[PDB]
Amino acid sequence: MFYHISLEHEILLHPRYFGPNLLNTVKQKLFTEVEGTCTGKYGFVIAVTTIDNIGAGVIQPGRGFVLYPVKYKAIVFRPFKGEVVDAVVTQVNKVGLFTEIGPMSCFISRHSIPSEMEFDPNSNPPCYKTMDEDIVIQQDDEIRLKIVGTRVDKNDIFAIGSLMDDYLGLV
Amino acid sequence: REHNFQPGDNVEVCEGELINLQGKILSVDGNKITIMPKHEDLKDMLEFPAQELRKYFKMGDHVKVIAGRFEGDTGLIVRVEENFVILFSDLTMHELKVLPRDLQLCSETASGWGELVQLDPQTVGVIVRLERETFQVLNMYGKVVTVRHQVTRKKDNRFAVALDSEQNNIHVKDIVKVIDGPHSGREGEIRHLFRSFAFLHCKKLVENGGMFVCKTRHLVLANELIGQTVRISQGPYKGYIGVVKDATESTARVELHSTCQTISVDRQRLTTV
Amino acid sequence: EEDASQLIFPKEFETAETLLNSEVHMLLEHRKQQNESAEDEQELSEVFMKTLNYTARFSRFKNRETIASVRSLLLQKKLHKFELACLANLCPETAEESKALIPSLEGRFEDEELQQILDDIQTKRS
Amino acid sequence: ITESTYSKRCRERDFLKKVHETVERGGKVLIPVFALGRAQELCILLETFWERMNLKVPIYFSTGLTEKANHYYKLFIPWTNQKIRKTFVQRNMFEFKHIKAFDRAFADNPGPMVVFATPGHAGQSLQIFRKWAGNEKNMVIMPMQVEYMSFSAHADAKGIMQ
Repeated sequence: MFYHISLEHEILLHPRYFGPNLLNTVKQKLFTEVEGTCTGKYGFVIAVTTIDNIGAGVIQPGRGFVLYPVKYKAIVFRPFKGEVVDAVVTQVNKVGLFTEIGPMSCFISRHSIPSEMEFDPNSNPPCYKTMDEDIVIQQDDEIRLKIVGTRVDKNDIFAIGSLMDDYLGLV
Repeated sequence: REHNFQPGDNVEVCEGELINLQGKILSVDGNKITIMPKHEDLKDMLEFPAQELRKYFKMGDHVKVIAGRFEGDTGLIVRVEENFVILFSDLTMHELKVLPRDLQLCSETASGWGELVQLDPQTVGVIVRLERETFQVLNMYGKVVTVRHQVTRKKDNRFAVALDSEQNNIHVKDIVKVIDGPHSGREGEIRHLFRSFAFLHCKKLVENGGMFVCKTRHLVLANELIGQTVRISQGPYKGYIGVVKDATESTARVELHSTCQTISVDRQRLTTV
Repeated sequence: EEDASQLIFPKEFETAETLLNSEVHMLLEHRKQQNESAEDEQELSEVFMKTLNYTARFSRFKNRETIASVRSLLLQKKLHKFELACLANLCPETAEESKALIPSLEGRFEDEELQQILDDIQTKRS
Repeated sequence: ITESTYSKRCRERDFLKKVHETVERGGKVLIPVFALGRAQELCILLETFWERMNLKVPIYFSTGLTEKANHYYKLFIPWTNQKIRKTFVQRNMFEFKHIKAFDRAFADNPGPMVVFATPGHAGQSLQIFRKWAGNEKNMVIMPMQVEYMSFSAHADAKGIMQ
C-alpha cells in the first residue's frame, strides 16, 4: 500500500554546481538518485511529493564535495504481512502465473490454494479455470490476493501471493 | 541416521504433550542434545531431545540445503507439508522438492566468476561454471567448451572502444540491446570486448549463468633501439657513447658511458654503433 | 515482527499518514502537470507512469469532494489510520465481508453501524 | 578444365581521379582491401600515380598481414608484370617510396592522407569508418561519401573463349 512518510538522503554536490542554481541542482540530484530504489525497511519509494528543507552543506575536509542532508516526503510501497492487496494479472504459463503490482514479482504456486481452482492449456488465451468455468483469471483483469511473505533481492522484492480467502475474484 | 542442528534454526515438536511448539535453536550436542528452543510467547524455558525435533520453518524465509542433489542452492519455501516441501531457487524459477530435514535457516546471500581466460593464445573466453577439474567457458562461438585448468590469463582491455550499428561508442558495463543475429530481442551488459565481438550478460537469462556473446555491429546502445649502443652525432653532447635505456618515437634516454648521467637525446642526433 | 492482526508497526511510523488511491492519483497527475510545465527536464523511468496507470484503472473515487467527505466522516469515529485506509480502499459490499477482510476489524466496531457506514460510502461511491 | 564465372583503364582513371579530387580537397580516403592481389594492385597503381603527379601527402597501409604480402611480393619479382621486371634495375617497384606502414594511420592525424583498411565488416576498418563519418571528404570505396570502384581478378567470357 501507498504511504506518505518522511525520508532522509545525503547529497554529494560537486564544486562545479556552486553557483546561482545550487539548491535547484540539489533538488535535481535528489530527484535523480532517489527514484527507482527499494529498501528492506522503508519500502520501495514511488515519488517525492515535497522536500521539507535542505540542510546545512558541510564541506568535507580533503574533498571539494559538499554534503547536503535532505529531509523530504516520499510515497513508499512495500508488501505487508497479513494484508489483502489489489493485483494485476497477465498471461499464464504451464507452471505458474505472472503478476505485476508495480515492480512486484509476486507469484502464485500450487501449494497456496485448494484444488477448486485449475489451469488448462486447451484455450487459446491461457487462464485459470475451475470445473464450472465461471470465474476467468486471464490477462488484464481485477483480482484480490493476500501476501504474507517478503524478501530482499538487491532493490527487488520476491513474494508469494495467496488466494485462500473467499470473494477474492473479479468485481 | 544423522543429526545436523545449527543455532538460529526453527524446529517443531512432533510428539508428546508439548506438541506444535516452534522454537529457535541455541546450541547442539551429539545424540541426546537436550536442546533449548526459544518458543513463541513462552518465557519459561524447556528442554527437548533430538528425536522429538523436526526442522519446520515458517512460510517465507531464506532456506539453504545442507546435503543431497539440491545442495548449494538457496531459495524461499512455499508450503511445508508433513514431508513434502517445495522451494523456488534464487537463480532459476525451477521447482525444487526437498526433505524438511535437509533445510536450514540462513541469512547469507546466494553465490550463483566470469574471469577472462585463454584457451589458446589467439582466442579469449569467459568461464561460465566452476567445476572440480575443468573450466566451462563460453567463447565467441555461442558454444560452451570444456577445457582443462592448465588455460592462460590475458590482461583485459577495460578502456577498449566498440561500435554498434548506429556507430556509437560503447564501453564496459554498458547496457546494449540485440537487434540482429540469431538471438535478437534480448538485452545484455558489456563485460569484455574484442575487435568485432562483445560479451553480454542478462540476469533474467538462465542459460550458462547469463553469459552470452554478440557481435559489435549487431547491437545498439540503450623499441629496437633499447639496449643498443649509440653515438650522439649532433648537438652539445656530440661524440659521447652511450646505451639507450629508454626510447620513444622522438626522444631516447641514453646512459652515457663516460659520465654518471642518463640524458634525453633526440633520436635524430643518435647514430647506432 | 510486523503484522496487521496485532497492528505491529515499526516505531518510527507513529505519524505515517497514509494516502488513498485517488489521493495518490491526484498527486501523481499534479506531478506530471508540473513536469510538463517544467521545460528542459528529462522524464522519469517506467515506475512513475506505471504507478499512475495503476492508480488510474483501479481508482475507487473520482472527485476530491468524495475523499474530503469520507475523511470528514471517518475521523469523527475512532479509527486507526491504517484501518481507515484499508476500509476506504478495500471497497467492501457487505458488513461480514468487512469483518472478513482484515483481522484488525474483528470486534472494533459494532455490526449495525458498520453496515450503516458501508451504506453511506456505497451511496457516495461512483 | 577451365573456370567459367563471367573498361579497366577507364575504371582505373576514374578511381585515380576520385582519389586525387578527394585528397586535393584536404580530406582523407579510407579505401578497404580484402584480397591480397587487389591490395597489391591498388598499392602499385597508387604509388605510380603519386610518383607521377609528384605530390607528397602520405599514403598508408595497415595490418601485420598486408606487410607480409608486400614482403613476399617484393621477393617474387619474376612472377610479376613486364614493367616491374624491366624497371627493376632502376628500382624495386614493391619497395614503396610513398606507401608507408600505418601506425594506427599515423595515430589518425589530421590532414589529407590515404589509408588502406585491413578487411573489405571486421576490425581495423570500422573504427576508421566511424571516426571519419560526416567529414569533409569521407570517401570510402568498397569493391560519408561512398564510391564504387571494382577491379576484376578473374577472366571474363571472352578471355575464356580466347
